[PDB]
Amino acid sequence: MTHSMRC
Amino acid sequence: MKRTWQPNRRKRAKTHGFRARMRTPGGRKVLKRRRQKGRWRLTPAVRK
Amino acid sequence: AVKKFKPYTPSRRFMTVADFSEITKTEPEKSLVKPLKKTGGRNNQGRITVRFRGGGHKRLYRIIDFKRWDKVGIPAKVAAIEYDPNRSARIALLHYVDGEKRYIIAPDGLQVGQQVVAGPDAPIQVGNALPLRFIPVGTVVHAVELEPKKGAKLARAAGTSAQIQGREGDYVILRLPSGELRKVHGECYATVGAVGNADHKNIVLGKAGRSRWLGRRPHVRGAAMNPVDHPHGGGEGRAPRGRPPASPWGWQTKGLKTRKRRKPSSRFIIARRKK
RNA sequence: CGCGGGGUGGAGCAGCCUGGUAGCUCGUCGGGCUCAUAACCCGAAGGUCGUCGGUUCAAAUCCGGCCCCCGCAACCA
RNA sequence: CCGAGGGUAGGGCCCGUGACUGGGGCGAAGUCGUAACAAGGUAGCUGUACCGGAAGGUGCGGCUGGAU
RNA sequence: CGAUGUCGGCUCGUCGCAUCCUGGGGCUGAAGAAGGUCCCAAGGGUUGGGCUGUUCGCCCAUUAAAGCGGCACGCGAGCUG
RNA sequence: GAAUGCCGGCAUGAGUAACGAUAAAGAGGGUGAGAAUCCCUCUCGCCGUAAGCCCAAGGGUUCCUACGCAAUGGUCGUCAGCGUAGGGUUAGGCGGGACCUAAGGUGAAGCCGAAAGGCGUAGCCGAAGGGCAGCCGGUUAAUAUUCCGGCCCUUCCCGCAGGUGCGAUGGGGGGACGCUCUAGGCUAGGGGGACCGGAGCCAUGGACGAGCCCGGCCAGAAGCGCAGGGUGGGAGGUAGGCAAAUCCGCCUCCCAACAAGCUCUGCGUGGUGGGGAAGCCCGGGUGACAACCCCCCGAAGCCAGGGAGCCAAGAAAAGCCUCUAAGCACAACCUGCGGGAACCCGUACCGCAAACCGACACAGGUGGGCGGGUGCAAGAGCACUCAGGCGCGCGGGAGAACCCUCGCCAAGGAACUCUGCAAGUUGGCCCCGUAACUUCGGGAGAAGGGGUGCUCCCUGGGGUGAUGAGCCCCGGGGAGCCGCAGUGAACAGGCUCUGGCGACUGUUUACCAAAAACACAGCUCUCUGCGAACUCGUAAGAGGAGGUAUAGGGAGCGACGCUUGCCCGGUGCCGGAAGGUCAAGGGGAGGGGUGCAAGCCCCGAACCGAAGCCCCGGUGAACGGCGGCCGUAACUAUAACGGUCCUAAGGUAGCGAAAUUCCUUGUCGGGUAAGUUCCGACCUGCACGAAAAGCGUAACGACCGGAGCGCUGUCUCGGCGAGGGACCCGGUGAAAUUGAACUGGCCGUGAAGAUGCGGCCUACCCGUGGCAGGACGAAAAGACCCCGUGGAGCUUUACUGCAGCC
RNA sequence: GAGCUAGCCCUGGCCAGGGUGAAGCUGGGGUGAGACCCAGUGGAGGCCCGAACCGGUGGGGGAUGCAAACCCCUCGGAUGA
RNA sequence: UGGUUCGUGGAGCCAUGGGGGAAUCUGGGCGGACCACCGCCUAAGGCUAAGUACUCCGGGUGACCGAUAGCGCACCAGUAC
Ligand SMILES: [K+]
Ligand SMILES: [Mg+2]
Ligand SMILES: [Mg+2]
Ligand SMILES: [Mg+2]
Ligand SMILES: [Mg+2]
Ligand SMILES: [Mg+2]
Ligand SMILES: [Mg+2]
Ligand SMILES: [Mg+2]
Ligand SMILES: [Mg+2]
Ligand SMILES: [Mg+2]
Ligand SMILES: [Mg+2]
Ligand SMILES: [Mg+2]
Ligand SMILES: [Mg+2]
Ligand SMILES: [Mg+2]
Ligand SMILES: [Mg+2]
Ligand SMILES: [Mg+2]
Ligand SMILES: [Mg+2]
Ligand SMILES: [Mg+2]
Ligand SMILES: [Mg+2]
Ligand SMILES: [Mg+2]
Ligand SMILES: [Mg+2]
Ligand SMILES: [Mg+2]
Ligand SMILES: [Mg+2]
Ligand SMILES: [Mg+2]
Ligand SMILES: [Mg+2]
Ligand SMILES: [Mg+2]
Ligand SMILES: [Mg+2]
Ligand SMILES: [Mg+2]
Ligand SMILES: [Mg+2]
Ligand SMILES: [Mg+2]
Ligand SMILES: [Mg+2]
Ligand SMILES: [Mg+2]
Ligand SMILES: [Mg+2]
Ligand SMILES: [Mg+2]
Ligand SMILES: [Mg+2]
Ligand SMILES: [Mg+2]
Ligand SMILES: [Mg+2]
Ligand SMILES: [Mg+2]
Ligand SMILES: [Mg+2]
Ligand SMILES: [Mg+2]
Ligand SMILES: [Mg+2]
Ligand SMILES: [Mg+2]
Ligand SMILES: [Mg+2]
Ligand SMILES: [Mg+2]
Ligand SMILES: [Mg+2]
Ligand SMILES: [Mg+2]
Ligand SMILES: [Mg+2]
Ligand SMILES: [Mg+2]
Ligand SMILES: [Mg+2]
Ligand SMILES: [Mg+2]
Ligand SMILES: [Mg+2]
Ligand SMILES: [Mg+2]
Ligand SMILES: [Mg+2]
Ligand SMILES: [Mg+2]
Ligand SMILES: [Mg+2]
Ligand SMILES: [Mg+2]
Ligand SMILES: [Mg+2]
Ligand SMILES: [Mg+2]
Ligand SMILES: [Mg+2]
Ligand SMILES: [Mg+2]
Ligand SMILES: [Mg+2]
Ligand SMILES: [Mg+2]
Ligand SMILES: [Mg+2]
Ligand SMILES: [Mg+2]
Ligand SMILES: [Mg+2]
Ligand SMILES: [Mg+2]
Ligand SMILES: [Mg+2]
Ligand SMILES: [Mg+2]
Ligand SMILES: [Mg+2]
Ligand SMILES: [Mg+2]
Ligand SMILES: [Mg+2]
Ligand SMILES: [Mg+2]
Ligand SMILES: [Mg+2]
Ligand SMILES: [Mg+2]
Ligand SMILES: [Mg+2]
Ligand SMILES: [Mg+2]
Ligand SMILES: [Mg+2]
Ligand SMILES: [Mg+2]
Ligand SMILES: [Mg+2]
Ligand SMILES: [Mg+2]
Ligand SMILES: [Mg+2]
Ligand SMILES: [Mg+2]
Ligand SMILES: [Mg+2]
Ligand SMILES: [Mg+2]
Ligand SMILES: [Mg+2]
Ligand SMILES: [Mg+2]
Ligand SMILES: [Mg+2]
Ligand SMILES: [Mg+2]
Ligand SMILES: [Mg+2]
Ligand SMILES: [Mg+2]
Ligand SMILES: [Mg+2]
Ligand SMILES: [Mg+2]
Ligand SMILES: [Mg+2]
Ligand SMILES: [Mg+2]
Ligand SMILES: [Mg+2]
Ligand SMILES: [Mg+2]
Ligand SMILES: [Mg+2]
Ligand SMILES: [Mg+2]
Ligand SMILES: [Mg+2]
Ligand SMILES: [Mg+2]
Ligand SMILES: [Mg+2]
Ligand SMILES: [Mg+2]
Ligand SMILES: [Mg+2]
Ligand SMILES: [Mg+2]
Ligand SMILES: [Mg+2]
Ligand SMILES: [Mg+2]
Ligand SMILES: [Mg+2]
Ligand SMILES: [Mg+2]
Ligand SMILES: [Mg+2]
Ligand SMILES: [Mg+2]
Ligand SMILES: [Mg+2]
Ligand SMILES: [Mg+2]
Ligand SMILES: [Mg+2]
Ligand SMILES: [Mg+2]
Ligand SMILES: [Mg+2]
Ligand SMILES: [Mg+2]
Ligand SMILES: [Mg+2]
Ligand SMILES: [Mg+2]
Ligand SMILES: [Mg+2]
Ligand SMILES: [Mg+2]
Ligand SMILES: [Mg+2]
Ligand SMILES: [Mg+2]
Ligand SMILES: [Mg+2]
Ligand SMILES: [Mg+2]
Ligand SMILES: [Mg+2]
Ligand SMILES: [Mg+2]
Ligand SMILES: [Mg+2]
Ligand SMILES: [Mg+2]
Ligand SMILES: [Mg+2]
Ligand SMILES: [Mg+2]
Ligand SMILES: [Mg+2]
Ligand SMILES: [Mg+2]
Ligand SMILES: [Mg+2]
Ligand SMILES: [Mg+2]
Ligand SMILES: [Mg+2]
Ligand SMILES: [Mg+2]
Ligand SMILES: [Mg+2]
Ligand SMILES: [Mg+2]
Ligand SMILES: [Mg+2]
Ligand SMILES: [Mg+2]
Ligand SMILES: [Mg+2]
Ligand SMILES: [Mg+2]
Ligand SMILES: [Mg+2]
Ligand SMILES: [Mg+2]
Ligand SMILES: [Mg+2]
Ligand SMILES: [Mg+2]
Ligand SMILES: [Mg+2]
Ligand SMILES: [Mg+2]
Ligand SMILES: [Mg+2]
Ligand SMILES: [Mg+2]
Ligand SMILES: [Mg+2]
Ligand SMILES: [Mg+2]
Ligand SMILES: [Mg+2]
Ligand SMILES: [Mg+2]
Ligand SMILES: [Mg+2]
Ligand SMILES: [Mg+2]
Ligand SMILES: [Mg+2]
Ligand SMILES: [Mg+2]
Ligand SMILES: [Mg+2]
Ligand SMILES: [Mg+2]
Ligand SMILES: [Mg+2]
Ligand SMILES: [Mg+2]
Ligand SMILES: [Mg+2]
Ligand SMILES: [Mg+2]
Ligand SMILES: [Mg+2]
Ligand SMILES: [Mg+2]
Ligand SMILES: [Mg+2]
Ligand SMILES: [Mg+2]
Ligand SMILES: [Mg+2]
Ligand SMILES: [Mg+2]
Ligand SMILES: [Mg+2]
Ligand SMILES: [Mg+2]
Ligand SMILES: [Mg+2]
Ligand SMILES: [Mg+2]
Ligand SMILES: [Mg+2]
Ligand SMILES: [Mg+2]
Ligand SMILES: [Mg+2]
Ligand SMILES: [Mg+2]
Ligand SMILES: [Mg+2]
Ligand SMILES: [Mg+2]
Ligand SMILES: [Mg+2]
Ligand SMILES: [Mg+2]
Ligand SMILES: [Mg+2]
Ligand SMILES: [Mg+2]
Ligand SMILES: [Mg+2]
Ligand SMILES: [Mg+2]
Ligand SMILES: [Mg+2]
Ligand SMILES: [Mg+2]
Ligand SMILES: [Mg+2]
Ligand SMILES: [Mg+2]
Ligand SMILES: [Mg+2]
Ligand SMILES: [Mg+2]
Ligand SMILES: [Mg+2]
Ligand SMILES: [Mg+2]
Ligand SMILES: [Mg+2]
Ligand SMILES: [Mg+2]
Ligand SMILES: [Mg+2]
Ligand SMILES: [Mg+2]
Ligand SMILES: [Mg+2]
Ligand SMILES: [Mg+2]
Ligand SMILES: [Mg+2]
Ligand SMILES: [Mg+2]
Ligand SMILES: [Mg+2]
Ligand SMILES: [Mg+2]
Ligand SMILES: [Mg+2]
Ligand SMILES: [Mg+2]
Ligand SMILES: [Mg+2]
Ligand SMILES: [Mg+2]
Ligand SMILES: [Mg+2]
Ligand SMILES: [Mg+2]
Ligand SMILES: [Mg+2]
Ligand SMILES: [Mg+2]
Ligand SMILES: [Mg+2]
Ligand SMILES: [Mg+2]
Ligand SMILES: [Mg+2]
Ligand SMILES: [Mg+2]
Ligand SMILES: [Mg+2]
Ligand SMILES: [Mg+2]
Ligand SMILES: [Mg+2]
Ligand SMILES: [Mg+2]
Ligand SMILES: [Mg+2]
Ligand SMILES: [Mg+2]
Ligand SMILES: [Mg+2]
Ligand SMILES: [Mg+2]
Ligand SMILES: [Mg+2]
Ligand SMILES: [Mg+2]
Ligand SMILES: [Mg+2]
Ligand SMILES: [Mg+2]
Ligand SMILES: [Mg+2]
Ligand SMILES: [Mg+2]
Ligand SMILES: [Mg+2]
Ligand SMILES: [Mg+2]
Ligand SMILES: [Mg+2]
Ligand SMILES: [Mg+2]
Ligand SMILES: [Mg+2]
Ligand SMILES: [Mg+2]
Ligand SMILES: [Mg+2]
Ligand SMILES: [Mg+2]
Ligand SMILES: [Mg+2]
Ligand SMILES: [Mg+2]
Ligand SMILES: [Mg+2]
Ligand SMILES: [Mg+2]
Ligand SMILES: [Mg+2]
Ligand SMILES: [Mg+2]
Ligand SMILES: [Mg+2]
Ligand SMILES: [Mg+2]
Ligand SMILES: [Mg+2]
Ligand SMILES: [Mg+2]
Ligand SMILES: [Mg+2]
Ligand SMILES: [Mg+2]
Ligand SMILES: [Mg+2]
Ligand SMILES: [Mg+2]
Ligand SMILES: [Mg+2]
Ligand SMILES: [Mg+2]
Ligand SMILES: [Mg+2]
Ligand SMILES: [Mg+2]
Ligand SMILES: [Mg+2]
Ligand SMILES: [Mg+2]
Ligand SMILES: [Mg+2]
Ligand SMILES: [Mg+2]
Ligand SMILES: [Mg+2]
């Protein structure tokens, strides 16, 4: 599961 | 699915066997170490 | 006379095959074949040392007579011309009046039923082997030994030849298939005529699978790789070379000369190759 | 008030660095050649150097402010 | 059953029209050069080919409808 | 920063009023009809589509009207991606 | 007392989720302390190219039987792959070894390496490849090609007889080979029979019948028959097959040659030996003296080392046959016959799975053979069924929301949405018919349409047989009948127009990317004369290649079409016996230390002195790069034209708001009621452009864009219905999380978002089914960001080394 | 450690059925001879449709799973690299 | 080049991969570049107890542990897994 990206 | 362990008696004996170990400087050190540690089995069991 | 096909598949549109017209015997001489051990380009370490090799059709090696000074003076009849998968040339089966049989590379124009002979006194006819000194200047020749008694080394591929340009001392001057001008010792044997099957170079493989049949695995460009792999590897998007074009091992590959400088054979090479 | 370069006869460019000197090509003006125009030949005129202020005995030139004209940058989110 | 015709679908020919585009004709006094007519100042013309703001230039071969 | 998931949409609402409509008004350069402007008023209502991820906006067809803002740019242990 | 500390114990969540494919169960009888769950019987359902049967791996007693049920079994348990005990695996012919060799491994000779060790021809090892002698039936609770029975066969030893120049690890032959297609004749297997054998049956309206139902074979030596495979015979010469050779090879001659002859298989027959159903009665008995026969279909199997065609050109060695050498010809070998001899290991059971690989009795993974019948054009597809095997090791009710999988839907028909995502539609076969474009193959199943069942009658060809009948395979014509509907169920394309990209079939990030990426034929440059270049290795030795410039390495580009312009000043590479610089070394002008001196010792200029660098040239499908300002035409505008500065040279053709355009939804045109997307144009191209190729291109694509038709529950806009869950009762019973808790709302306050502080409001105690706003809810010591004189991968004209090369 | 995975080497095995109909061959036409055209025969192909087998396109489910990558529907290849 | 305290240092000594290459006591090496003087020692063959190190094994002894300690193991442990 791709981690959430706060980028 | 296809897992990694796919047993094969001939493969086992020719790869980890007593005679494979003895043929080689590192393999003899394996035997030397497992004797010093007191292993009941110096080499993997395979029925042949 | 390379053969074409009608475009009934996308690959048959371009494929061409050799016409096999000169061939007169479709199975080899059992006593003259032996197994050709395929390598896949791997050396005695098991390491790939020539990339992209393997997986081609199984072949039997045909023993070829590259000496012919072996049987001086003994004539032979040309029994057949056969396909050989181990080389581009066709090959000729010889029946010596001895009863001995042998294969040679089939020169252009050689005819089934004619005779051939080797030696210092042989006539100057297509298919005959003489020492180089006894062959007249101007003669087109193939299967040339490069040193006496060491075996034919030069001009062996389909269609090739050398031409005798002149003499000097114990040596004759040859123009090799590459155009190089070279001194070859006069006692070196050579065979009169050019190698045959000269249409070989016009075959169009036509499809990727054909290269696979020949044992040629796909070749991948350095520019398609990563910096771990290759000087041309990496870059965002496509990328030019960005440095002098190089091999996988980093040496330059556009012009950089590679013949060893102090090689003894330089005293015997008159003029480097042409075109 | 992110960064850089530029402004000097009519046009396009030197001179600045290294203070005291304004230069080159074309254009323009007078004359000549030709029936005549152009080309060509012989002469000449025209720039106080974007502006202000300072330094200096002296500023196109060195330093600062302003005006204008280009060019570059603006990423991680 | 055939059957005017209606419907569905796919073709053929012709006309009109279309952002834009190609060249053509014509138009008293526009800009550039001067290719041709004199050996027109490199004889011209010519089929082809390549090139050039433009007429044109050059290569190859051909013609005299070229002069001296 | 030993983690407060970050745009838009969908769903579901709820609130403020600087009010888009409907209701009540004063002034008008309000004849009538229709407007303009300001005051009171938040009870209810405030459409369907083309384009774009879009918020917004432009356009089509309507409408009494096609309001503007807050709720972690409301709402991912509710969905979407 | 804290370290997301360590080890152990025990809580919470909670009687909660779950109990592992939605193939499915019901009853009667029995056993037992106890039974939905074990046994038996009837009924029902599921698989049936398997979910049945047989091998090989792997597993290792799980096999069979008696006794058991604490634990294991997701419930239960009397049952079990579980516990205890006893029993069980039988070979000259099956498989492997006392036979052969393959890759590869090992390795006398030999080569190399500080040591360890690395190589290496022969030879040896190495098999699911070669070679080699057993078929059918019976028997056990459990093994059987193994025991037994019947009929066959192999090697070794010895002997007798006959024959022969006998004799080998040496010579030779043979063994011995691909892919696709395929002939004849057979077998396996299957269908039908009004014929043969059989316990019986007549029901509920009819049938005592050419009725129904069941079965109608298997193995076999010599001999014979059919069909195939393999093979020329004789003589003369002979210098080749590393000795010899009567063999083999070559040459010559004569004969035999779509033959024959000899030889070897397959199939049939065959003395004989077996088997033998339904049904009924109790695995057995009976049937039964069972019958065992005709017709058809027919292999991918057999004859086989068969035939043809093609290019990519298709193992070895032994067995075997032949030749001869030492030798020996009292021997020896060949043939026949007789007697004797014949060892070791495996054999149980599971084996697409509860016994193997996945921690589990796990919806996953696991190679080879058999795999029946009917219909559907065919088939291993699909539906139903045989043999055989199962109902998936928790159940009983209920008939809420909600979820999953499924069915239908009025009117509308993409209005849904990023997107027709999803789901409809279409759907097989036969006939009719079919566009642009095109590389002439194709595009094409283009599109679009018609037919499709059953009955009677006439009739065509092919196979079998006989040339007939019967059987069998493809049809053709006419007349009818029925329904809403005839590929009536199941399996089975939605279509079109138009752009971008990539020519194409292929390949890829095992497990978030399948693509426009990689590869690809093809094009070009460049290196390489062979002990090649290049690659791996300290080396020896290998690969390259048993190849040789039409070949091999490296690099870019990427079918094909039309093309690929200008710059060589910088970097690269290539060429250049001059010159400049240049290390060790040579040289030794000239000094110095010390010694009484002979001397010993040290420093040292000119000059000679490689590669490299400088220098001079060449070179672009080498790295790369391809301009600015100002002015000018008789309307305006715009500039073909001119001026000047600069450059190594100033972007040619083609293309262009683009997979590239910032301003931008550029502007105009098309399509739409309306179009930031799309398509066609324009060109002030922020920032295309010619092998990091430019512009096109038929065909191709689970790629990405835009449109239309068809059709729809996508939507207006939801409704109903099915089953598996959810819910209730009986059985078994987790989890992350958790400082403790007696845990409300508002308005404030507080480290700035309060159940916990203030003030006020509200509120009896405790659950069950639900929803997710909050507990800055769980999970993971933020993967973004910074910081650390932290780490790692990668680059280069950063530094400094090293290999390698000069 | 290559019993997973990647490549190569050796030796074996597997790919139902249907469709399209290249070359060649034969014959006919054609010509001075030809090229060539027509028909029949033929059975080619990184050809077509589709099981096994090999894949993993789109969606849904699953997410303390049946499963540390599975299931359903759909979809690619299927004589070949 | 290594060794030594000696990292090129005035760098000797001891060892030696490369080149060159003697002499037999009036021969040769050393005393930290080198020279003289003065001294020390006899290279290019080999052997040699004891005093020294260790603890698999045996014993003796602890202001050593006392079953989460002490060895990983007090127990059928280098076992189960
Ligand atoms: K970042
Ligand atoms: Mg795998
Ligand atoms: Mg698999
Ligand atoms: Mg395996
Ligand atoms: Mg094995
Ligand atoms: Mg095995
Ligand atoms: Mg193995
Ligand atoms: Mg090994
Ligand atoms: Mg071994
Ligand atoms: Mg050792
Ligand atoms: Mg033991
Ligand atoms: Mg071991
Ligand atoms: Mg072709
Ligand atoms: Mg063609
Ligand atoms: Mg040929
Ligand atoms: Mg051989
Ligand atoms: Mg080797
Ligand atoms: Mg290579
Ligand atoms: Mg290779
Ligand atoms: Mg070759
Ligand atoms: Mg050949
Ligand atoms: Mg020579
Ligand atoms: Mg080629
Ligand atoms: Mg090949
Ligand atoms: Mg290639
Ligand atoms: Mg490539
Ligand atoms: Mg790359
Ligand atoms: Mg890459
Ligand atoms: Mg690597
Ligand atoms: Mg690199
Ligand atoms: Mg690069
Ligand atoms: Mg790249
Ligand atoms: Mg780029
Ligand atoms: Mg890349
Ligand atoms: Mg690019
Ligand atoms: Mg490039
Ligand atoms: Mg570059
Ligand atoms: Mg380079
Ligand atoms: Mg030589
Ligand atoms: Mg050369
Ligand atoms: Mg400031
Ligand atoms: Mg200056
Ligand atoms: Mg000055
Ligand atoms: Mg001036
Ligand atoms: Mg001045
Ligand atoms: Mg930046
Ligand atoms: Mg009508
Ligand atoms: Mg002219
Ligand atoms: Mg003129
Ligand atoms: Mg002129
Ligand atoms: Mg002229
Ligand atoms: Mg010119
Ligand atoms: Mg934070
Ligand atoms: Mg935490
Ligand atoms: Mg957290
Ligand atoms: Mg919606
Ligand atoms: Mg209101
Ligand atoms: Mg919008
Ligand atoms: Mg916003
Ligand atoms: Mg907007
Ligand atoms: Mg109104
Ligand atoms: Mg708002
Ligand atoms: Mg905000
Ligand atoms: Mg914001
Ligand atoms: Mg939100
Ligand atoms: Mg979410
Ligand atoms: Mg959201
Ligand atoms: Mg949340
Ligand atoms: Mg929530
Ligand atoms: Mg939350
Ligand atoms: Mg504390
Ligand atoms: Mg914890
Ligand atoms: Mg800790
Ligand atoms: Mg702990
Ligand atoms: Mg305990
Ligand atoms: Mg614990
Ligand atoms: Mg506990
Ligand atoms: Mg408690
Ligand atoms: Mg509890
Ligand atoms: Mg709960
Ligand atoms: Mg659960
Ligand atoms: Mg569960
Ligand atoms: Mg299922
Ligand atoms: Mg029951
Ligand atoms: Mg029970
Ligand atoms: Mg019970
Ligand atoms: Mg039972
Ligand atoms: Mg019953
Ligand atoms: Mg096991
Ligand atoms: Mg029990
Ligand atoms: Mg007990
Ligand atoms: Mg249990
Ligand atoms: Mg279980
Ligand atoms: Mg009991
Ligand atoms: Mg048993
Ligand atoms: Mg037996
Ligand atoms: Mg024996
Ligand atoms: Mg070694
Ligand atoms: Mg072995
Ligand atoms: Mg074998
Ligand atoms: Mg056997
Ligand atoms: Mg038998
Ligand atoms: Mg039997
Ligand atoms: Mg052969
Ligand atoms: Mg062979
Ligand atoms: Mg074989
Ligand atoms: Mg082939
Ligand atoms: Mg039979
Ligand atoms: Mg049948
Ligand atoms: Mg002879
Ligand atoms: Mg001779
Ligand atoms: Mg046979
Ligand atoms: Mg019986
Ligand atoms: Mg009886
Ligand atoms: Mg088969
Ligand atoms: Mg066969
Ligand atoms: Mg061999
Ligand atoms: Mg005798
Ligand atoms: Mg005999
Ligand atoms: Mg024995
Ligand atoms: Mg045994
Ligand atoms: Mg057995
Ligand atoms: Mg399976
Ligand atoms: Mg199987
Ligand atoms: Mg089982
Ligand atoms: Mg595991
Ligand atoms: Mg189970
Ligand atoms: Mg399973
Ligand atoms: Mg049957
Ligand atoms: Mg069918
Ligand atoms: Mg069940
Ligand atoms: Mg099942
Ligand atoms: Mg209920
Ligand atoms: Mg289901
Ligand atoms: Mg249903
Ligand atoms: Mg209905
Ligand atoms: Mg409806
Ligand atoms: Mg519609
Ligand atoms: Mg409609
Ligand atoms: Mg999408
Ligand atoms: Mg259908
Ligand atoms: Mg069309
Ligand atoms: Mg057409
Ligand atoms: Mg079209
Ligand atoms: Mg087209
Ligand atoms: Mg066509
Ligand atoms: Mg009909
Ligand atoms: Mg009917
Ligand atoms: Mg289809
Ligand atoms: Mg592609
Ligand atoms: Mg691609
Ligand atoms: Mg392309
Ligand atoms: Mg293309
Ligand atoms: Mg394919
Ligand atoms: Mg992936
Ligand atoms: Mg990945
Ligand atoms: Mg992974
Ligand atoms: Mg993983
Ligand atoms: Mg995926
Ligand atoms: Mg991708
Ligand atoms: Mg794909
Ligand atoms: Mg890729
Ligand atoms: Mg391609
Ligand atoms: Mg070494
Ligand atoms: Mg090789
Ligand atoms: Mg070789
Ligand atoms: Mg190309
Ligand atoms: Mg490519
Ligand atoms: Mg391509
Ligand atoms: Mg074209
Ligand atoms: Mg250059
Ligand atoms: Mg140059
Ligand atoms: Mg250059
Ligand atoms: Mg030099
Ligand atoms: Mg550059
Ligand atoms: Mg440059
Ligand atoms: Mg140009
Ligand atoms: Mg051009
Ligand atoms: Mg544009
Ligand atoms: Mg536009
Ligand atoms: Mg474009
Ligand atoms: Mg651009
Ligand atoms: Mg734009
Ligand atoms: Mg934009
Ligand atoms: Mg617009
Ligand atoms: Mg429009
Ligand atoms: Mg524009
Ligand atoms: Mg195209
Ligand atoms: Mg196309
Ligand atoms: Mg594709
Ligand atoms: Mg695709
Ligand atoms: Mg559409
Ligand atoms: Mg719905
Ligand atoms: Mg229900
Ligand atoms: Mg109750
Ligand atoms: Mg309970
Ligand atoms: Mg339990
Ligand atoms: Mg408390
Ligand atoms: Mg409390
Ligand atoms: Mg509470
Ligand atoms: Mg409360
Ligand atoms: Mg504060
Ligand atoms: Mg605050
Ligand atoms: Mg508060
Ligand atoms: Mg409270
Ligand atoms: Mg408190
Ligand atoms: Mg309190
Ligand atoms: Mg307080
Ligand atoms: Mg309080
Ligand atoms: Mg309070
Ligand atoms: Mg309250
Ligand atoms: Mg509750
Ligand atoms: Mg409850
Ligand atoms: Mg609840
Ligand atoms: Mg909540
Ligand atoms: Mg919350
Ligand atoms: Mg928190
Ligand atoms: Mg929260
Ligand atoms: Mg996580
Ligand atoms: Mg940490
Ligand atoms: Mg942190
Ligand atoms: Mg972290
Ligand atoms: Mg930061
Ligand atoms: Mg630092
Ligand atoms: Mg620091
Ligand atoms: Mg650091
Ligand atoms: Mg690092
Ligand atoms: Mg090199
Ligand atoms: Mg493997
Ligand atoms: Mg293996
Ligand atoms: Mg296939
Ligand atoms: Mg045909
Ligand atoms: Mg033909
Ligand atoms: Mg033929
Ligand atoms: Mg295909
Ligand atoms: Mg098809
Ligand atoms: Mg779907
Ligand atoms: Mg998962
Ligand atoms: Mg699945
Ligand atoms: Mg499916
Ligand atoms: Mg197929
Ligand atoms: Mg297919
Ligand atoms: Mg094939
Ligand atoms: Mg030292
Ligand atoms: Mg020293
Ligand atoms: Mg030395
Ligand atoms: Mg002395
Ligand atoms: Mg002396
Ligand atoms: Mg000494
Ligand atoms: Mg001393
Ligand atoms: Mg001394
Ligand atoms: Mg001494
Ligand atoms: Mg002593
Ligand atoms: Mg004590
Ligand atoms: Mg104590
Ligand atoms: Mg204890
Ligand atoms: Mg303790
Ligand atoms: Mg101990
Ligand atoms: Mg312990
Ligand atoms: Mg312990
Ligand atoms: Mg134990």
